[PDB]
Amino acid sequence: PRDAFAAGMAIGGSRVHRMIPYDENFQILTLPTTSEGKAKVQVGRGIKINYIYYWSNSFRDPQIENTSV
DNA sequence: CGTTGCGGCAAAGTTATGGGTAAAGTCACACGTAGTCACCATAATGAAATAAGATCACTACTGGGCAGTACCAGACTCGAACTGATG
Repeated sequence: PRDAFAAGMAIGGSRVHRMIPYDENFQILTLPTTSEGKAKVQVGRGIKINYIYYWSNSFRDPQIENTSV
């Protein structure tokens, strides 16, 4: 398979326009989502994903508490 | 004969209902709930008092007997004297 891949890339070139920088933005571009797609912002704890409470200071806003995000 | 509308048949499509399973929520652990007057009938004495009872003192009324007196004899006892038998 490696020799065939090398020969095929030699015939077909590199096609640098398809190059993608493996940065953090791409990482966020390839993340999944839970089944519900939202979560409830508990006071002081955060949002529950797979029994783990993820926290961000943006949750401190009064109108975002207990709201579906 | 061909076309067109109508109706039976049986999957197929849509709601509903009672099950199972992971996963987002939910909430108490944070020293604490028991606690306190108000209430009027019943026992239960202890005191207050009884209503009758008990006794003193006085006033008046009415039975009623004892120490002493007195007579009229009958009857036994005996001074004093008479009188007869006797050793």
